[PDB]
Amino acid sequence: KPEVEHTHSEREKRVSNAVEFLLDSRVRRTPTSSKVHFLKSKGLSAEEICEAFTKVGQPKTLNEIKRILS
Repeated sequence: KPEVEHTHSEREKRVSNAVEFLLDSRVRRTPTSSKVHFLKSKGLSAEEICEAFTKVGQPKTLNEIKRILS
């Protein structure tokens, strides 16, 4: 196949893992930093984490995510 993009199914599934994890009641009670650090360690990118957060009803900018990861 002509590789025009990256495997979006892989990205989509990573975001899926994040959205499910972020929407966890107990995780809703943990700090944002803990959420972000864990998702990153799950193989997600900052952009993907930013999206997953917005998916769970937490609109974070990419700047926040990179900041929290640094």
